[PDB]
Amino acid sequence: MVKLNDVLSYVNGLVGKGVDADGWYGTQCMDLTVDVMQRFFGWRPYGNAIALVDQPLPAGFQRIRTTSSTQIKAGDVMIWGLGYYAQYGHTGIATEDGRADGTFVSVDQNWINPSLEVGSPAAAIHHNMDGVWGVIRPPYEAAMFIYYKRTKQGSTEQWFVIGGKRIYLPTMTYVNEANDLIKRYGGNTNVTTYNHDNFGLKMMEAALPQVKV
Amino acid sequence: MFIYYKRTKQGSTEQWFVIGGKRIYLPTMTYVNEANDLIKRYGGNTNVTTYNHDNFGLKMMEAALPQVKV
Amino acid sequence: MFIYYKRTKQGSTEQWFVIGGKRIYLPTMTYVNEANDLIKRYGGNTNVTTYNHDNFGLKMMEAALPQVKV
Amino acid sequence: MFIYYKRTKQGSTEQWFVIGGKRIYLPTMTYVNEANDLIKRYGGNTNVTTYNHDNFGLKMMEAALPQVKV
Ligand SMILES: [Ca+2]
Repeated sequence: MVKLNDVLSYVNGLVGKGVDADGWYGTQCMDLTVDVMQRFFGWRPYGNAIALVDQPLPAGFQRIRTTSSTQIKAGDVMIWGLGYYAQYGHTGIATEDGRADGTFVSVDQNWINPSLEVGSPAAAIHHNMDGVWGVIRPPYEAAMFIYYKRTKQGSTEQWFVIGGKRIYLPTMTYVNEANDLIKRYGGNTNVTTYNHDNFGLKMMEAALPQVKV
Repeated sequence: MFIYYKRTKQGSTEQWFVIGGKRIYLPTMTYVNEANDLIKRYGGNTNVTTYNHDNFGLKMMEAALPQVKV
Repeated sequence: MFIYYKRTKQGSTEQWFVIGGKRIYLPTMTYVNEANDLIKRYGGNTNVTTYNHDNFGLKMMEAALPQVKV
Repeated sequence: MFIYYKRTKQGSTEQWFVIGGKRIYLPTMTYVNEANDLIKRYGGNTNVTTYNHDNFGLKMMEAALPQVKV
């Protein structure tokens, strides 16, 4: 399973460069988080940064509202969602545990010299807790697949592909059991969200009949 | 390809064989042996898990993988 | 899951996607991009081979893998 | 994706190709060679085993994998 040092090496290596994960508006803040999460965990977070507050998370991930910097651990995905940040959010990756004086260090894009059009390169930033909502804590070492669908009406459904079929997962216990199947039988642990009008999703939905549980 | 065990409502333990997107109940140890040889030949999964009849993982496999009779 | 190309009777080269024991014709760039992304996500096979429309390997694939639209 | 041989009740040997959850009788060597080429391209299993017609492993495959023609 994923080693924290691998993530931190990679993240610290990006400092001074930028990654564009989506092909819009150059190197925005979410681009970094999405790049790292996709390469290391096979998870593509959905939406703007602020959508990290409440979108579903893959197996093993935890989300914590943080009152204090001392709750921040190295390799946490930081979420800003309060105040100015309530509209779009901000994100970046914690490269160190949070400090006792109310500060922390994260590598973020589009923080220094921000740009709506082209974003800005990754930088290592000594932050305070102003606007911080919390963290997503990925499952690091020592401390058949599912996909998500964003519906026309603005909900996120989880779906399970198995035996050439697709199953809508109605509850989190269904989710947990499908993840257990994945684990046992060597399914794929990738998690991506598709908008209801995405052609990838349309092909999947046409090829894999729905069955009910 | 894999085998699993099902605890039925009536408390018997059944062996089932998943192959080709289908489920086959294995009625005798000769069938079970032949299923395991198939697993070995064709790179199937050797995990054996026991599922209670009300387990939602079981329910999702039964819904998605039609039964065929040998 | 994989993509293959088919050189048709009328001389065009078509992209086709195999997923779920089915095949999907990928008529435009937009389809092709999305299919390639599925391959990367879900550990599809990245062999790309071109088949002439009368190739028997192709014929077997077409008999075994029904076509589904959109 | 794999090939197996079947020795029939009347004593001839048939080559069969498993693909897409289906099975295809391979009527000539050209079909055989193209099936082998599919296996190599798409990381199919290269096990080649002969089954007598009465074998229970073969009967399970034959029940789970419908035949398609070519
Ligand atoms: Ca971008």
